[PDB]
Amino acid sequence: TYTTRQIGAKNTLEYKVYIEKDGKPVSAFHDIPLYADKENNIFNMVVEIPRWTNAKLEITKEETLNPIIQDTKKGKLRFVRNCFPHHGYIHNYGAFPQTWEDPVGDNEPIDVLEIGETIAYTGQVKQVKALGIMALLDEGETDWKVIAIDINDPLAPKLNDIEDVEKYFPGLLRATNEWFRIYKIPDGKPENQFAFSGEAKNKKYALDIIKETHDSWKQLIAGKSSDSKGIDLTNVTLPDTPTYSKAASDAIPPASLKADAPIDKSIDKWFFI
Amino acid sequence: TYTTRQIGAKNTLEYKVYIEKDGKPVSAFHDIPLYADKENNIFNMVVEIPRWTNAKLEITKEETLNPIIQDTKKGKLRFVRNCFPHHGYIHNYGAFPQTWEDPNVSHPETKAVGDNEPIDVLEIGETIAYTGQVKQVKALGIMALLDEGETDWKVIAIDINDPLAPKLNDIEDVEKYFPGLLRATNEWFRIYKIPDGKPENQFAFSGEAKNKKYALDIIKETHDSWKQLIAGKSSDSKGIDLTNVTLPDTPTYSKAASDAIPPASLKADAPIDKSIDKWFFISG
Ligand SMILES: [Mg+2]
Ligand SMILES: [Mg+2]
Ligand SMILES: [Mg+2]
Ligand SMILES: [Mg+2]
Ligand SMILES: [Mg+2]
Repeated sequence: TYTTRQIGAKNTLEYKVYIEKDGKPVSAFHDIPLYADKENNIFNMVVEIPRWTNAKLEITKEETLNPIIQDTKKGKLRFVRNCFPHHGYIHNYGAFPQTWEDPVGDNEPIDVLEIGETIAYTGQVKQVKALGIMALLDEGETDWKVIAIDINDPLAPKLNDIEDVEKYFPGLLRATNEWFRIYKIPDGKPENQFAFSGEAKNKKYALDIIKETHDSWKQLIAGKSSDSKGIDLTNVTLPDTPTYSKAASDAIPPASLKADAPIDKSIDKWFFI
Repeated sequence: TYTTRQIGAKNTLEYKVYIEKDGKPVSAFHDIPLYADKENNIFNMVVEIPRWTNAKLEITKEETLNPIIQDTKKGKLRFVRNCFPHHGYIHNYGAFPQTWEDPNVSHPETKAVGDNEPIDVLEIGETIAYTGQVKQVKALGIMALLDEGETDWKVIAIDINDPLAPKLNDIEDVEKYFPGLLRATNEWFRIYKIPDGKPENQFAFSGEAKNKKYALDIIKETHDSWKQLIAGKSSDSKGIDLTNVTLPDTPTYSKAASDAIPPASLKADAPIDKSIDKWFFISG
C-alpha cells in the first residue's frame, strides 16, 4: 500500500512529500515500479501537481529518496501563473517512475498529463493507461508529455487511444497545446514550440517512448550510464543495485504537524496572453 | 467596518454567513447602502462566490437579516459544475444590496419578468474575493441574461483597489485589458446549468455588453424596485424577509433583530464530494 509522508508546511521552502510503502519511505523516482500490470500496459503514475493548482511541485532528482518539493528560482518558490482561460495546471500533472530521459533528453522522468475527472493529490500513486503523447520543445530539450487516464475513471473503458480524447474531451488537446506554449510567458520566458505541428501521436507511439525511457533508467540505476551527475540513485527496494541502502528509509523524518502556509495573493492574478 | 459572522462549516447545510457592522449582524439585502460614494458611482458589492469555486452561495431572501447560505436542489447542497474550459465561477460573483429584479412586471429590454433577487455583479479584478466581503466597485457595463426565461442582468464591475481600476472606465476597456473575458462570460452564463439538466440560457442584444451609462440606468431601476419593496408597497413581495436594522422609516425596521442572531461558530471547511471535481465537455 502506498501513502505519503509530508515534511513541513505546504507552500514553503521546507515542504517535501515522500512516498511510503507500508509506512516506510521509498524513492519516488526508483522504487515505484513503472508497470502496475506490464501485459496490459497499466502504469503507475506519480502525481506531483493537482489539477487547478499553481505550485510547481516536482520529484527532486538531487535529494535522497527523491521527495517531491517545490521548485525554486534563485531562492524564491515557483508557481505557474494563471493564463486565461486556464486556472493553474489543467491536468493532474506528474511523471512515470523508473523512467529517465537520457540527455535531446530533458534529464527527468517522462512527464504525464492525467485527464480524468477526479483531482489528484501530491505524492499519489495512481494506475493509468496511456492514450498518446506530445513532444514539447522547451529550451532546446525534448520534453515529452504522455496523455493518460486513471483506470478508475468512469470513462476509462471507453478511452483506449488518442482519437477518443477528441470524442470525450473535445477541446482539451487544443487547450493542452496552448497551455504548454504560453505557460512560461508570465515568467518572462519565450513561447514554447511543439514537434509534429502540435499533433498528439497515438498510444503505440507513446508506448515506444515510455519503453525507451524505462530502458535508460535501467542503465542509470545499475550505475552504467555515462553521466549520472546530480542524481541521487539511493533506493530501498532494488537489492542488487550499487546504491541500494535500506537505512535511507529510516533516516527520513516523521510526518510534519503543519497546516498549509498562505500563498501570496499575486498568484491569484489572471494573465491575458 | 464590515466583517463576517460564520455559523458552521463551509460546504454544509448548517453553514451561514452574516455580514456585521460593529460586530453586529445587519441585513445583507437591505442594510448595506447601494452606494459607497454616490457622487462617483462607487457601489458596495456583497460577494457571495469567490472566483474558481463551485458552491452556489447566496444572500437568503426569506431568512431574517438575509445571511448567505448555500442554495439547495431538492434538499441537497447545490454546486455549479465545471464547464470546460472554465473552473467553477470565472468571476468574483455577488450582488448589489438594496436592489431587486422586480418579478411582478415584464422588463422592456428582455420582455421577461425579473428573477426576484438583487441585481447580480461580476467583479473581474485579480484578487480572489471571500464570501460575505463587502467591497467597493465601479460599474463598467452590463449584460442582459435571460436565466431560465427571467430577466437576470449581470453588471460587469471592478474593485476600486485593483491595480488596473484607474484604467478601466467603460466596457470597451474590459476588452482591452481582459481580452476574451466578455466572450467567455457570455458562454459561461449560457452553458453553466446544462450539467444540471437545464436548457442553454440566452441573452438579449445577442449578448452585447452594454456600456457604463446603460448599466447605471438598470442599476437605478432595480434600486427603485427595492425602495418600493422595502416600504411594503410591492404588489407581491414573495415572502421576502424585509427585516432591517438601519432603515427607520420602513415598517419592518427593528434594531434588536441583530441581537437575536447566534454567535459565530466557525468550523473548518467540510470536504466536498469528489464528483464536483468533474469537468463537463458540453460541445465540439
Ligand atoms: Mg517532470
Ligand atoms: Mg519532461
Ligand atoms: Mg444573484
Ligand atoms: Mg440567475
Ligand atoms: Mg440573478
